[PDB]
Amino acid sequence: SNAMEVTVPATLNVLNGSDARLPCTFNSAYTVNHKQFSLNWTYQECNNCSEEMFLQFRMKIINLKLERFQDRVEFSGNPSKYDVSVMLRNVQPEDEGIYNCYIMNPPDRHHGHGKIHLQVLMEEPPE
Repeated sequence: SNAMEVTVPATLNVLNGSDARLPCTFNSAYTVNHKQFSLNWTYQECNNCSEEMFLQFRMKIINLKLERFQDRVEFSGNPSKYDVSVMLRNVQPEDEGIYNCYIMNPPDRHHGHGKIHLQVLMEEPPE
């Protein structure tokens, strides 16, 4: 198979104003070589909207500071532990959307792609 095993929640429901960890882990037979490992996290508002990069790994983590997230994105994983999760602090309704994580771990031939649909819930729903 060409697809790397990548584990993410297909739907992730978080409370408005909370800190949301977007979990993403992967499997590979090979040690993660920081000189070759690559990661690309993107965000898409809608299916017919562009896909905007917000974090990459090229030798080290690069936070692109995508303006719609202010300074609320942080890396929340450790590539050497096969974990490429991200954290979105202080979630706002506009953070709802599709988050994609693309992974390559040379010399593994398998290519990774996880997709999370993030939904933002009321902080105080009727109860």
